[PDB]
Amino acid sequence: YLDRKLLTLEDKELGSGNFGTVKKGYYQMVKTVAVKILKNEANDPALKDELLAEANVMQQLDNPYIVRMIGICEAESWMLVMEMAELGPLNKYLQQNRHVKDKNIIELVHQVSMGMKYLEESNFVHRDLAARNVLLVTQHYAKISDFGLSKALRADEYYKAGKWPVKWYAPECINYYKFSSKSDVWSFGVLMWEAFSYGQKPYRGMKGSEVTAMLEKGERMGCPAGCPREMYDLMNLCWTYDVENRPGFAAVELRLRNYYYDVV
Amino acid sequence: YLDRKLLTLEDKELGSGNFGTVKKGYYQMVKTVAVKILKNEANDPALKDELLAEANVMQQLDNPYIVRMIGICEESWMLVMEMAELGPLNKYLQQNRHVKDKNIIELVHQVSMGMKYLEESNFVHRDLAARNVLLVTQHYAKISDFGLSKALRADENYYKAGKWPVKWYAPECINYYKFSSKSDVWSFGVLMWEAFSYGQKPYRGMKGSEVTAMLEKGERMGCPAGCPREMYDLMNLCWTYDVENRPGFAAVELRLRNYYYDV
Amino acid sequence: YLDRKLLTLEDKELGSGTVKKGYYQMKKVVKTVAVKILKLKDELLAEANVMQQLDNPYIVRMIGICEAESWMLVMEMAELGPLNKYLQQNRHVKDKNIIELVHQVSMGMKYLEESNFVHRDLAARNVLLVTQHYAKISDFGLSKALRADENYYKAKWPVKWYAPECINYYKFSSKSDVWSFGVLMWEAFSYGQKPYRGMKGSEVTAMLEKGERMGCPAGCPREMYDLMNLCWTYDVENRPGFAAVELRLRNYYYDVVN
Amino acid sequence: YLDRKLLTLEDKELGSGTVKKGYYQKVVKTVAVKILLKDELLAEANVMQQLDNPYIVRMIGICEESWMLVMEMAELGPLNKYLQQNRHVKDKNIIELVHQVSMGMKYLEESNFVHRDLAARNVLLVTQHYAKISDFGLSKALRADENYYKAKWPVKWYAPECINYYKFSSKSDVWSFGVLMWEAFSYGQKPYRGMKGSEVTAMLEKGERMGCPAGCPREMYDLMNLCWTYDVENRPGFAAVELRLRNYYYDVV
Ligand SMILES: CO[C@H]1CN(Cc2cn(-c3ccnc(Nc4ccc5c(c4)c(C(=O)C4CC4)cn5C)n3)nc2C)C[C@@H]1O
Ligand SMILES: CO[C@H]1CN(Cc2cn(-c3ccnc(Nc4ccc5c(c4)c(C(=O)C4CC4)cn5C)n3)nc2C)C[C@@H]1O
Ligand SMILES: CO[C@H]1CN(Cc2cn(-c3ccnc(Nc4ccc5c(c4)c(C(=O)C4CC4)cn5C)n3)nc2C)C[C@@H]1O
Ligand SMILES: CO[C@H]1CN(Cc2cn(-c3ccnc(Nc4ccc5c(c4)c(C(=O)C4CC4)cn5C)n3)nc2C)C[C@@H]1O
Repeated sequence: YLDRKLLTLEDKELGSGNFGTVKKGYYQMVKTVAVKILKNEANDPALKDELLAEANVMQQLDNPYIVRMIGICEAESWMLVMEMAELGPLNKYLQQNRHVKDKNIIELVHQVSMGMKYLEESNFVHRDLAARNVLLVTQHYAKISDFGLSKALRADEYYKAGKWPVKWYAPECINYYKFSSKSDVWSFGVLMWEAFSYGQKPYRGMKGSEVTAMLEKGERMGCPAGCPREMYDLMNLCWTYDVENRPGFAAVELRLRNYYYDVV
Repeated sequence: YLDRKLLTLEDKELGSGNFGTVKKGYYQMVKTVAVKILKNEANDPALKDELLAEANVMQQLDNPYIVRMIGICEESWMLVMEMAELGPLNKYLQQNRHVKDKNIIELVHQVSMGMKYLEESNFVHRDLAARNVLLVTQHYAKISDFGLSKALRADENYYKAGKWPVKWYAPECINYYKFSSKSDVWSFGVLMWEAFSYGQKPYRGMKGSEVTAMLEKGERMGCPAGCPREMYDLMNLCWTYDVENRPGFAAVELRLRNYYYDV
Repeated sequence: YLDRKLLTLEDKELGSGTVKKGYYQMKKVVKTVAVKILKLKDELLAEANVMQQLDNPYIVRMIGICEAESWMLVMEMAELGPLNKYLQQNRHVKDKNIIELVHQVSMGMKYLEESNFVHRDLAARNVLLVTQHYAKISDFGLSKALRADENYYKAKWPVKWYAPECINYYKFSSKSDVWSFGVLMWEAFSYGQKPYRGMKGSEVTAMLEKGERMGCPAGCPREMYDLMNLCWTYDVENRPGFAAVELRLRNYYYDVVN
Repeated sequence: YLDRKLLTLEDKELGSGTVKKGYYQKVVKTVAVKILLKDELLAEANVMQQLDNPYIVRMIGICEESWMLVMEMAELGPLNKYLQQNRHVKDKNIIELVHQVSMGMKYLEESNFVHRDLAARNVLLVTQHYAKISDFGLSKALRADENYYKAKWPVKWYAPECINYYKFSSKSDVWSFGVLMWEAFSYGQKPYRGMKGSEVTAMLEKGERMGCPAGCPREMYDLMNLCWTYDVENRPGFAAVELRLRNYYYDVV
């Protein structure tokens, strides 16, 4: 818990959402920070619970590809103070910067696989791995954020189940509510598709049950324009229907690493 | 014939046998495929002949419980098929001893549906065994491996005769080299026994002539542990010695469909 | 017939004439070759005359003849060399591996039998390994094309590999090669041991006429020893052809891998 | 474990992918400095510490503002880039250099190390007549109970047993050396241009090889093809390869 008097805030908001507001600021520990400010004095219990849960996960994680938490500030509203990733959500960035080269997209998504490989070996499932939850420190350095749905796996266990982002969820999540690192790997495939699609939403114009039927038939989203075949192959591997034949992040990270070194 | 440049292949092989290798891949049309890759650049003429005959039969077939062929590609000869990612049924059941009897019934019924289609299409498989059933999922089986399959002639009830899987052949196949859909029904009975035995090989430790002699005496493989009596009866019905009193696949399918509905 | 200036040879000999590793130029690329270098020449030319007519993955392909400082037979290289030597040096090649190789030999011999040629020197030393999983047949110095009006050729003598009708009547057919193939299998499962060790040619002939045969090599599967004995069927008409021999090995290998 | 205060660095980078010219302390040694995945630099240094040969880049040490690997300077830089910029180096000159590489590799072979990245880009020129081997990031010492090391993959330089079985020996380095020779006689051209890694593997399994570069003596192209012997046991070691280059250079000169 942090001292509101050591925190200063820029007036203009970086962005907004259903939870409230994100602002740039500075905190004396002076670090440049991104501050998630809950709307309406955090009257909404689901907003407080999410802030508490994502803060409790972040406190346990330490990895260069995961956003670091500074702390919580209970002031005029509840505030989650994190290290600033200046450029913001990856999907919004690619929508506004169509010039980013395919090699650059591989570098970024590979870094996300490194943060997810770290999460995998830490026994955490993210359960909300989408391009909007990747934040850019620079155009060549991405970090994973938004741990509000993240869970630590139990030693005797798949996590068995608020928000339900069905277009990123694997078949065993939809049908059995079972979440694993392999479930995150499927979401990572969707995220790769978003990135090579420069921030297009997946399964545009489809309802939840329409996506589920589509996947059960073995159909998948198509290859984004300009996406190299090896990357589209990797997306299809992440979209392996069966949980045991789906690769883990150790394998996914290794394939992205090896492929990047070949591009340059 | 396919374009090798549109085919990509995963490095680690899914399996291997005397023909060569089976790999996972992707082919642009982009479909996830299983690729049978002949060994030693397809130098062996019997392997090439089997792939050609395999592809020629599959091309004529279209059924949800039969593996679909994408095509053939010639660094080696490759048979590109739609992926059933869980692989051979016998190997799966050996690895998953927990599969429920109701689940076995579901899978074997799906096999009978593909065979009823094959029977109606005037094709004999002649290699119907558990290793030639491939699992799309644990609840969806397809028949593969049509290298011995034949189209029956319009002027014949059976095909009269490479590999000789004696343990799956009916008495008329052994004694008179006569193959019919009724002959495939006998093999289906051995397949059911394999599946309820969780992938055990049939007639463990017997020679061909010992199996033939045991069958002529009216003896049969025993009831696998945990197998419902009605299913073992159906096995024994499929193992009806006389060709005319053995049921065809229309009757075998309906029986499995009705016992499954009951369970 | 080949251009000596397009050929280069390594100094060290592979074996013994002399066999050398070398390289032959065809366009921008070089083909790795084995060269048989003569220490008559009519026998090399007859050997080349046979090989020119053959084209099969399980037969050594001839590049050509080079009349240079010495008479030379230029063949595609099978890097690993004679099969008998290889098994003497690699005592732990698996029986499944041996079956694979002898089956390849039988596929090479079925092609020869279908082309109306008799090899007449079919032995393990005349099987060359491209890899440990790929054998080719070499050494056609005694080979003959059967005339269209004859089912056998009537005539150095590798008697220990020869069928009784060769020894007693000078008749050589594809069935006669099948008998030699049986000796070759015995060599292969004996890891390059010589057949009938310590026996003169006259003593092998008498033992064969009596009905006696070489014993089962230690560790040899019984189905393969049976197949040797079938190849050693005394009567030529009851001895299998190579079509039947290849199918037998094909099915048994399938059994062993499964 | 070097003193940063004794090190000075030139402002402009020699190359990136960052490599800089610098000086390390009455006399100061001219150094090249690789300036940065941290564990992999320390492993690279752990290998270079054990080596001492005139045909291998000597490490001065590690300096912990960034992580730095400080090596003796080989002023002319990577061999492939050099030959791309100096198209008229004589084939006698090229043989001298690749033979020097074979002398460094024979030392590595005798020291039971496998380089695992032997390529023309990882040969640095002290002068046009003196080459050294660099870049030990993938290098491994062989265990005394093993003939090979069993495992970033420069697959176009890798032998089939590396690709097929993940096995790396000095013979595997001999294969890469054949590719390095092709690069050298092709004046820094990349091997198998326009081919995917999977396409190279299939070609090699087929028995096909890269062609003879223009102006390449036949005896050197033969030596490439010997280094590309598929079977590991019949592939020459570096003792034989070094001797072939030594005698052929004598013949040329
Ligand atoms: C699901 O929707 C959202 C929820 N989430 C919120 C969030 C941001 N966090 C963070 C941490 C460290 N640095 C940053 N930097 C940063 C820089 C420029 C930005 C944004 C964020 C920005 C936004 O956030 C708008 C609200 C979208 C817009 N611009 C231009 N953000 N932390 C969390 C939990 C991100 C996600 O996209
Ligand atoms: C030994 O005999 C074999 C010959 N035959 C080969 C074959 C596979 N085909 C196919 C078609 C579509 N999808 C598949 N998928 C699939 C998925 C995982 C698998 C296998 C196959 C797999 C194997 O195949 C090994 C060789 C057993 C192992 N794993 C783990 N296979 N098609 C044919 C003609 C099957 C039979 O069992
Ligand atoms: C004594 O009887 C001989 C006569 N014959 C000669 C011959 C070899 N030929 C050939 C063709 C293509 N590739 C090869 N490759 C090859 C590779 C490594 C080898 C040998 C051959 C090798 C030998 O040859 C020694 C002499 C045994 C030794 N090493 C180590 N050899 N072709 C013919 C007509 C083989 C038979 O064993
Ligand atoms: C994969 O690409 C690279 C990685 N590697 C890096 C490396 C260089 N090292 C070294 C040691 C001692 N002296 C030198 N001298 C030297 C002199 C002029 C040079 C270079 C190096 C130079 C470069 O290095 C650019 C990056 C290519 C450019 N110019 C013009 N370099 N050490 C290592 C580990 C070399 C390889 O080519």
